[PDB]
Amino acid sequence: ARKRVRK
Amino acid sequence: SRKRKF
Amino acid sequence: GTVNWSVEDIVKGINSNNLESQLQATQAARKLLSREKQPPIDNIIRAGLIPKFVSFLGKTDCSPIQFESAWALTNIASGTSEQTKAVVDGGAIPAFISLLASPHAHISEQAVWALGNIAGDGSAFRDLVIKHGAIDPLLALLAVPDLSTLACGYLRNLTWTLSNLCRNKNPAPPLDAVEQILPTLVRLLHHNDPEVLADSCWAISYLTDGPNERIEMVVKKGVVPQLVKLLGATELPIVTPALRAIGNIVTGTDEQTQKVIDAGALAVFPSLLTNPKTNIQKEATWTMSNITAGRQDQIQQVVNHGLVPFLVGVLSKADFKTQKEAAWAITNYTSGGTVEQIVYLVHCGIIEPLMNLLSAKDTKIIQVILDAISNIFQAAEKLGETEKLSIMIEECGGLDKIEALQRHENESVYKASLNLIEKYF
Repeated sequence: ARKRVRK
Repeated sequence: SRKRKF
Repeated sequence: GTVNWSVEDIVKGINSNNLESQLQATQAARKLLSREKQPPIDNIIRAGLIPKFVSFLGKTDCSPIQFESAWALTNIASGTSEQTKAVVDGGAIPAFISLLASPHAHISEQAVWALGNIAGDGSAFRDLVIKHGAIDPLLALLAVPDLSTLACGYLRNLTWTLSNLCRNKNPAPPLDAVEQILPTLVRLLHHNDPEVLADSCWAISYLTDGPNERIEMVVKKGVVPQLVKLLGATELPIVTPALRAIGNIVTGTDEQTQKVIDAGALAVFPSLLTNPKTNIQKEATWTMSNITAGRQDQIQQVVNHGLVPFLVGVLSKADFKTQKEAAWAITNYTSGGTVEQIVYLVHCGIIEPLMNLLSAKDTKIIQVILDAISNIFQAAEKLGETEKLSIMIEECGGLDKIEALQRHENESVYKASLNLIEKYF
């Protein structure tokens, strides 16, 4: 994964 | 020579 | 509360001259940007909130607004390259780097995450994050006697951000940055957390994908034995990057390939060449093809480990891409191998699947297969058994395939097929 969203 | 990179 | 705010209410709160109202509005924005479905990133950008979030990043006297703005900007930087670019244009990189040293662990973690997203956008933003001086504080965060004293999520985030700093090419990361990062990355490669291990292996795989000098940089740190250990792991998320790194390394010089072989990697390839995951099989066969392109003693190590029957197997039945990698491996084997080794290859049953694959609709595989046939025939000539091999190729229906190939569209293909039919049939 190149970018990850924080949820 | 015969090596193939990714 | 702070859930389901309108972008207009968030704007009104952030535009107030009240740091606490600004904090509540920023928290509402964070919650909007943490939605699982269609986070309104573009609407938040169009409202011009990124500069305000970046300014909030510097409010040391209000750590909650620091954390909330860092979270919002992280989620904005997680989307399209245009959105990450909007985050970078607001001056976020130096603010996040300054935040890395925050006394609050969660804020420093959020800064690490944001920098990871920005760097993962691409090589330009990666090198810009490096130029702003992120590596020194990032590594200082991991300067502990035992990594096990750090929070699991903290360590995973740091490892992933470092991996992104090792990622992408055109250009590859600056050599000095790689030298600065490698020691810590090796320490992480010896950590006992599967996610840390997987991301560290991914980083190593990035660093080994390029010119042989990069491979040497990595190999000099002695990571090959650990890479082989991880290659034997049970978790696919670990085996995949470990196999990628091993393959990359065996793309290099004969001595780097030999370092891979000395670590015992070949003993793992019986499983890898039969792995139920198609990608694992494909990359393992690609690795085997690069190993059979090595020296004759290395081909002999392939033989001794009983791997030729496994190449015969993947050539007989596998995904077509894996079969093409296997054909490449066979051609390299026959090009570099001794006469005895090619005879052994024939004795393991290569001719029938090799011939069956000549009916493929891919020119390149046909070429490769024909070069392999020519090499095996040369060995036969040396042993004076060309007619035996011709009979073996006829009985399995290969002569029909070559005669049909004589009328192929490509020029090299029909040239080679005709040459075989004229020299041996």
